[PDB]
Amino acid sequence: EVRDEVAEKCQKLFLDFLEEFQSSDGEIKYLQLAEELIRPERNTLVVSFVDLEQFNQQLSTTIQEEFYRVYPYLCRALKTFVKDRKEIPLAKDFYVAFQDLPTRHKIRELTSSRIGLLTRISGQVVRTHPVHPELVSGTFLCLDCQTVIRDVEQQFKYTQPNICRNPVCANRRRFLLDTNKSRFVDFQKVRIQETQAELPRGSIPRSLEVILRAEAVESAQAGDKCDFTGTLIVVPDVLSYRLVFLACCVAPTNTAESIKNQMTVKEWEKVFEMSQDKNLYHNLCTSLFPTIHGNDEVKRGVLLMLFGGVPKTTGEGTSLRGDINVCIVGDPSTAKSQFLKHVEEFSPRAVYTSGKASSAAGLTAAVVRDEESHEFVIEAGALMLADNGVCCIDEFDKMDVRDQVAIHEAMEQQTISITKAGVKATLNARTSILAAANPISGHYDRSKSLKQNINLSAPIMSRFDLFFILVDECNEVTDYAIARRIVDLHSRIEESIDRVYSLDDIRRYLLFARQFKPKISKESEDFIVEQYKHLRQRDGKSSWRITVRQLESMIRLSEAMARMHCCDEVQPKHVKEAFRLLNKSIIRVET
Amino acid sequence: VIWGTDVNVAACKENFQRFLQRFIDPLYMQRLGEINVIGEPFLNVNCEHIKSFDKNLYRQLISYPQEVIPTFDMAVNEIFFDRYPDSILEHQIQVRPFNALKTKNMRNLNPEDIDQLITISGMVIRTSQLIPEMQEAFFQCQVCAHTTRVEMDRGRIAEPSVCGRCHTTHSMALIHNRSLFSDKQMIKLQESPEDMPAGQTPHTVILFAHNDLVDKVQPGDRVNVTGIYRAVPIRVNPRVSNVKSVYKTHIDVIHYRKTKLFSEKRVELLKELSRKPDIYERLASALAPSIYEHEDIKKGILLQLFGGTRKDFSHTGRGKFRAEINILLCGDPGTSKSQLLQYVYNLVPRGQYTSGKGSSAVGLTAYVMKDRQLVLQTGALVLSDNGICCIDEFDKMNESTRSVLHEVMEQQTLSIAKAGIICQLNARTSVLAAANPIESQWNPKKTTIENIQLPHTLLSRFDLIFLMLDPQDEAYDRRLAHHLVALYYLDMAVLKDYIAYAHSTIMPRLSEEASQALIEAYVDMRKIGSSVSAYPRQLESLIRLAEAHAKVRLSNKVEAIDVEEAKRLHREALKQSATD
Ligand SMILES: Nc1ncnc2c1ncn2[C@@H]1O[C@H](COP(=O)(O)OP(=O)(O)OP(=O)(O)O)[C@@H](O)[C@H]1O
Ligand SMILES: Nc1ncnc2c1ncn2[C@@H]1O[C@H](COP(=O)(O)OP(=O)(O)OP(=O)(O)O)[C@@H](O)[C@H]1O
Ligand SMILES: [Mg+2]
Ligand SMILES: [Mg+2]
Ligand SMILES: [Zn+2]
Ligand SMILES: [Zn+2]
Repeated sequence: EVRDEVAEKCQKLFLDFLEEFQSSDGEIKYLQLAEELIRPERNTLVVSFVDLEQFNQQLSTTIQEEFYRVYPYLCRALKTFVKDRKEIPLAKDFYVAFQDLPTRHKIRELTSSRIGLLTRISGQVVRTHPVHPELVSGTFLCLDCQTVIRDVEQQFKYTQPNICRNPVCANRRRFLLDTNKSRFVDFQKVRIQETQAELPRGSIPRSLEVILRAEAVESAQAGDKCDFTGTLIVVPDVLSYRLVFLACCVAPTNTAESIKNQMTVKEWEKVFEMSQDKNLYHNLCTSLFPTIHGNDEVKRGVLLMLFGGVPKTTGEGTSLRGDINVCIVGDPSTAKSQFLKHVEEFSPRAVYTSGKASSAAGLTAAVVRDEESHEFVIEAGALMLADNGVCCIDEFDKMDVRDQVAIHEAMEQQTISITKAGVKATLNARTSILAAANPISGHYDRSKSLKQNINLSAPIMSRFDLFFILVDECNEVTDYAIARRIVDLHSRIEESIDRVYSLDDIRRYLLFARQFKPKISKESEDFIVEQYKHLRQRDGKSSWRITVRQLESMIRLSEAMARMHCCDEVQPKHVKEAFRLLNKSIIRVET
Repeated sequence: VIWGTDVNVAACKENFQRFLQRFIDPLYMQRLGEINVIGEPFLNVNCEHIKSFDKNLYRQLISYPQEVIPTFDMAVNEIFFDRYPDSILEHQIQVRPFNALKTKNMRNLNPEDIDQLITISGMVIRTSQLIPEMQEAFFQCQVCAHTTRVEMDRGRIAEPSVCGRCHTTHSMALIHNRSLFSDKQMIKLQESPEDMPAGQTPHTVILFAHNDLVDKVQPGDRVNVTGIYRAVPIRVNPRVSNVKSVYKTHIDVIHYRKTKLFSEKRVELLKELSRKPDIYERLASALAPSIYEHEDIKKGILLQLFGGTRKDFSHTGRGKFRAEINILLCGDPGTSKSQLLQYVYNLVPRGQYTSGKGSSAVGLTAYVMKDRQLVLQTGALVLSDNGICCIDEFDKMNESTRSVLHEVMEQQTLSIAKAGIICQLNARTSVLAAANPIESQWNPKKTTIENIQLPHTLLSRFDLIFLMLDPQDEAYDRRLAHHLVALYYLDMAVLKDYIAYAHSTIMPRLSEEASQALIEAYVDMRKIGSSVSAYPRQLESLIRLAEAHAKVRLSNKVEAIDVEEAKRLHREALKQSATD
């Protein structure tokens, strides 16, 4: 029988914000959001933090400070706001989902001081637990006096009633639970970690467990990067405590016009120059690969892989790949790891790893019992971490059979559906893959077919867009030049590189170029058709034959080379160069 | 003065505030301005500065750190309210003194130092998640919802056991989120191993970073920590208030110092003997005197001890470089491989010795284990992150461990998917692997790969492969036996200082002479291979070897003499490993 006047005041002003504040048009937007919220499977009401700050800056600041304290009142005010407005079902739970908070903290910044107060954060999911109903308002009854101890809220643990509702009786130990009357809500535990950008080099990220409820339960998935609004809270555990961030709302982690406007004038001028820059193709490869001699076709193909073609979803709902898959087979040494390392070093979203990696994830999503809870959890592997990114996998020859089939499923589908021990889930992974392998017996037998040269299954061969063969040539000139490049790098400790375009400028151009979706000119369409006629007419003998899969790579490559110049339509120049790369990539059996 | 102390609040404050303003290497005022710019509200201070300025205040500081530090903050804040008198800070400046009394004999620590500041060098082993510890507990009556608070109830919490409004029976239950908490990180740290004379039982301690200075030291980092030694009782049972007569002890950290040499006579001495033309040979012969007739092996490990020059290719986008030298010693049992590893590990600083078998006492891997907190226990390679790990019986290993070895050799880091998160523990170590032949002896006409059955890839990552055997030559047995019987009936310390000085000061760097000599050597090897050919990893070995030889010469610039010796020694391993 005690009322928090701050909470009463916050509830009233928040209810006033619901029922008076309005859009630029002058209509109560939140009435419309509530109007849409009346549907089934709709209980979380979105709210803009900046809007209620404008309505009452004190209300927003007080809510920010005492978010956990005031949040039940917000739901109650939402219930009053929504119940009378329409024929909402009399009692279904309702929640308030916040957003528009500028105070985005790193995981390093979380402290006991930040308990209860609202905050926004961003990180990468690691493992996702199954959904589980959790009691919120426990309904109990002492066995002796049989008075219903109603609505004992449990602080995230089996908190029985302290004492009987009957003052006369003090059984204190035999409160039986009412299953139906106790209020429940579904919670899902998820692990997140610091994103690589915020993460200092060589520093272990601050792993964090979070709780997901209402529409947030399935909002994010395993291995994805997302931004979360909510607050940190202690949780007692076996006076011990541990921290968990309850996120009311979950959002993903971050158009050409918006980028170009947001892009500064100097960045715009440079990118504008870069788009105008002819021969950016070779110039970018040289800048991207300073400590490399020769093998520029590999540098060419990787750059196209960095850009990638436009994905397409058919009217039947069938997704068509936008990115691509490229593999390298090379003799011992020969810079394949160096190629992958440079790609990983330059590119965010580019993750390095090895096929020898003995992790239980196996580079991909995995279902594993919790080390403590013993429940199975969908733990994301590095491939899922590279969603909409790149994976620089090493030892691709030396993969495992389990990873091999799962990877084959992934590249075939662009997604992985994982099911075991009753638990089931699916995850999107549109990730360019850079396979690094060595020939069987170490050295590449050009006289033998590629199937003989590598252990990879034919489906792996089919689903890879390109294959580059590196061989230790006895030609001293290349050997001398490589030594010259290496020794100059070592002697000229820095400054040996020749970056005609800075890596940030390179990355900025790729980002802006990625905003474009080049289309196929009917000229280019017949040109592409004409190219495949030559390839079909060529008919290898090639180490591998020529199916429609080759054409699919060709069009995706042409889209990437259309993306190279940021042109909204494809031209024959892109097609012929794409044909040049792939046709040169076809290594004939040298027997 | 406050009771039991020679401490006056004002006089000590003025003495401290005098030290802040008046000082000779005034830097404290400069970093104050840097703090006023940056806003970092801490002032880390070498306590020896206070000793030099005022030994009594330093003595007063050591005796009463807890009592005296709040005065020091008060003095500094008023100074901040004097210079840049108006400013904005989430909280005013603080002070974290350090480097006061190097009682680094942690294994020799007495209860006389209780509640007195001490600084110690050691390596953190284990850590944990930050513990949110209550400082004020929010409470509220169950019956009538009458809220309330209890603030800092002497560690424990005093249950109200009665409401305030209705004054019913025990109904005021704590409210977790409404309560007030502070961060507290627990850390377990081991005594610095080289500082332990006997080392029969290395000493271990606990640490507590309270509300701040949390997670600033990752596990395995060798740092100098300075904090208040503390002892607390332990209840015989939590239910009962009885306590033990003994007192478990811990440190409340105040400052973390992440981590000249000797007198001038030593730098004179090493520079003197370095001028000797055969110092490279003399050190090799001087090194491992217990061994006989092996010099190429001795020279190779010596270059490994000196190691290649530190290189930073981060600007080039090429990532870290394996500046360290990894030598695999392959030879018959009884050929003194184990003795050499023990000799090198004994001499070398921050080294490690382990066995290729999984039954090694240490284990060459890190993994999580319940304390019952699931905490990461490190590995020998990570333990010798910069030092040298002498691995005996390297041939017999688990393939997963070999996979781990391939990663760290390739990357100088170890990637572990602890729980779900992945951590890349940097290990820029130097590997001294010792392998014995399969079967009793070495069968000729079988390669090292045939004779050891290991991945050609992994051994290719080894820069030097020293093949040593036991010839059927009674003369060598005769001379060796006479050498041993003579042993039956230069000091290492000067050598260790030489290598330490070279690492501390010298940094080899390529000469165009060495550059062209290396290029000629590699293409010559390629032409030899044009007819097991050359590989650019071999060039990486040769340049790294040349850096070590230049480091041996203390030139600070790689010279063609380094290339020639590197080419010679590289060819020796080729000749030793050459087989038809
Ligand atoms: N064609 C080349 N041009 C320039 N440098 C080269 C070339 N080939 C090899 N190198 C150099 O070789 C050095 C060693 O090669 P690296 O360790 O990268 O090989 P790798 O591709 O990982 O080998 P593998 O996987 O077959 O064991 C690299 O530093 C790179 O500088
Ligand atoms: N060339 C040598 N010069 C000096 N001492 C030698 C030589 N060869 C063998 N010895 C001596 O032989 C003994 C070999 O012991 P040790 O355990 O070190 O051998 P090992 O070859 O490393 O053995 P294993 O491979 O079986 O572990 C030691 O006394 C070592 O001093
Ligand atoms: Mg490699
Ligand atoms: Mg031995
Ligand atoms: Zn009762
Ligand atoms: Zn009451």
